[PDB]
Formats: sequence, C-alpha cells, structure tokens
Amino acid sequence: MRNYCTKTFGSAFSVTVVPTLKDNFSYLINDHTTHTLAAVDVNADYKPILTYIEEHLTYTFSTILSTHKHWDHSGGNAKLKAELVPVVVVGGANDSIPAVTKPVREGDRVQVGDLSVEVIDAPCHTRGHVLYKVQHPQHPNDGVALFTGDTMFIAGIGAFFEGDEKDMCRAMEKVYHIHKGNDYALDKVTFIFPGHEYTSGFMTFSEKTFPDRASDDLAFIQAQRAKYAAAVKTGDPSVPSSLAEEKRQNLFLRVADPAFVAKMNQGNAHALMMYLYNA
Ligand SMILES: [Zn+2]
Ligand SMILES: [Zn+2]
Repeated sequence: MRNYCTKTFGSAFSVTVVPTLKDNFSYLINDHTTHTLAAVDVNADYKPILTYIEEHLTYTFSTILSTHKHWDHSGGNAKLKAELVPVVVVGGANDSIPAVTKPVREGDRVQVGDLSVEVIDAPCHTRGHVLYKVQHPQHPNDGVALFTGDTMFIAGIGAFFEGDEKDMCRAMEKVYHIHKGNDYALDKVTFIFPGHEYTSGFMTFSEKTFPDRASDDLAFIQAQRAKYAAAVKTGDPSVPSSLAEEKRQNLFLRVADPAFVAKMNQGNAHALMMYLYNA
C-alpha cells in the first residue's frame, strides 16, 4: 500500500519518490528541459520505477546513481542497466559500487540532461558513501534535491557500519553548510531524499529528546511528527522534508550548530553525537 509521490522544482525538474523493498526509497529524477531521466538507489525491486514511467509518463533514461554499495541501494544497477543509452552508472569511488562506470569523489559533477549533480563525500555508514546534490544551473532558485542515502534520514542518521561519530559530525557539518555561500536562502527550497522510511522512529526520538521545552521547535517537531505519520497512514511517503525543516527537527544535523551543542550540554560535538547515537 506504499504510494509514490512527485516533488517538482519550478518548471525545471521533478523527483519521484518510488517505494521499493519493505521500507526503501528509490528515486526518479526527471529533467523537464531535455526529457532526461535518472534513477537513484536502484535495488532488486526496481520494477516499480518502470511501472511509474509506464503509467504516469520521448525520453532518454541515461543515468543511475548509487549513494552507497549496500545491496538494498545497488542490487538493481546491473539488471536495470541491461535494459536495454549508453547508461552511465555513478557511485562513490571508494565503495566499489556494482556496475559503476563513473566513480566519483568530493567536488565532482555529472550532468543529467541540463541538470547538475554535485557529489559530496560522506564516509561513515560506508567508507565510500556520497550524497548527490541536484539542481538546474540555469534555474538555481527553483531549488535543490539532496539525495542522502543512509547517511541522513528525516530527523535521523544511519548506523556507522564503516566509520565513527567523527565521520558523522563531518557529514552533518557539510549538509548544514551547503548554502553558506547564499546566506542559507536556498535552505527552504532544498529537499532531502533519504534511503528509507525511518521517519516515524526518528521523529519520536526528536520529540522525546529536544532539550528546550520553552522553544516552539518542540511544537514544530510535534506537528511535523503527526504530519508524517498521517502520510504514512495513507500510504504516502513521509519524504521529502526541506533542509530548513531538518535544521529544526533533526537533532543529529543540529550538532553542526555550536549553540545547539552548548544547549544540549552533553560535551563537545563529538561527545554529543555519541550521546544521541547511543540514545
Ligand atoms: Zn546502507
Ligand atoms: Zn539502506
């Protein structure tokens, strides 16, 4: 009973949230200016992507991007590529991603049609995990899609399978400061597309752990939590949240704000990250 939904960025591009496996999200990027399609985090259960393109939609389907190596994110790369181009498979250089033809590292960009895809290194959950920051260079104010895989979820973070709290702090610092160059004007139009529907458990955590009961961020967390749960209730994805929203509701991301670190009073940022991870 899990539905797709589609997030649109002005007239420039769209991102379709495709529920896969039990709780995974794969994504379809659609560049409207050139009719070019790309998939993110294709696993064994890739047919829902085709059914969407199929039912809902002259198209070039040119790229697959993998946030990290884990099978529930890359297990469909080869099988999806086989049909039938050429299909470029993008993945972080240090994750040895199945079927990769474009290994990438921090600062690299690839084009999907006229869209730019910028790569951010985020080792922790895997040694080679990356994030993909997608936008239209000629339409920067229409917003940004950020694909976070298993590094960041709504109100949450992934397990540190191949790394540690220092690695996650660095990842949170990068995400937090993406838009420093524009005085965070684009935070409100930057949308977060994570690996899984884990929003429920993490929002319950944010609501319980938020330290300042006098702030309206508590009321905000509460309203957001209910909002996401009602979506999940109708089959709708909880995702995406905006980066502006995450900066309020995601306590792990807020480790990148020194005032929040001081308010939590659980040691320095590294200590606090470990405190939150262990709670
Ligand atoms: Zn993973
Ligand atoms: Zn995963």
